[PDB]
Amino acid sequence: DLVAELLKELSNHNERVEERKIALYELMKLTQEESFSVWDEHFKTILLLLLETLGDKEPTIRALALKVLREILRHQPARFKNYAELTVMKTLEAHKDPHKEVVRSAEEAASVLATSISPEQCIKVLCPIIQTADYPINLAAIKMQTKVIERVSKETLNLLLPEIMPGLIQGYDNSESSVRKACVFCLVAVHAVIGDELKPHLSQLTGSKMKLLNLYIKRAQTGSGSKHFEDLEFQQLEHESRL
Ligand SMILES: [Cl-]
Repeated sequence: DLVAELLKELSNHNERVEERKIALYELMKLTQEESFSVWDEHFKTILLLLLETLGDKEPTIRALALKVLREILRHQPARFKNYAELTVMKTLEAHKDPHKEVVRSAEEAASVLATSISPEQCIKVLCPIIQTADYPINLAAIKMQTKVIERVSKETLNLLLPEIMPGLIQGYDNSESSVRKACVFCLVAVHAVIGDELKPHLSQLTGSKMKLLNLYIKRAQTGSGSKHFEDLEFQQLEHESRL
């Protein structure tokens, strides 16, 4: 009874904004209660309605829907086995929102998604996204790829390199420093797994880009403020690498 009521309320279009936020928070509540029988009967219906709600014109509804999505990912990760590409694609797409709150909520959902999704399957969908998507969806995809690369074996990673590498080499040439930095950090993660077997894949990198990558590899080996500091430091170090 309750679930049908919540779904009907959330099916309302362009009206009843506060009542729909209550319905989303009731879904969040059921998720925090576990409500295992609700998911046994209604997982598909709830997930698909939630993903539609990502397209709502109200930013506070989009952000809240992403918070609910994150909770369902945390509590019911196994059921996403059959919705992997859909959930990755919708979550990445939300990163291009004009409203910072929606982007932040998409980032938080993406962080959780990266730890549950089958890693090889995730890497495979991210590769063409990284090569084709607009900024900052490409950025989000590279950051997700880094997290899933951290979850595969050397043997698996070596098999996936021919698909992974072109996007990282391309992204290292992007005009956005955030994308270049994300690519450097992804390459550091790849190197952490396969070591100097990365070498032949890097032949297209210029001297300055190799120097900068080497600097960050050495840092990883030797050891809000920290993040912002790191982002600016990357720009200064990159500047120095090109002189
Ligand atoms: Cl399950």
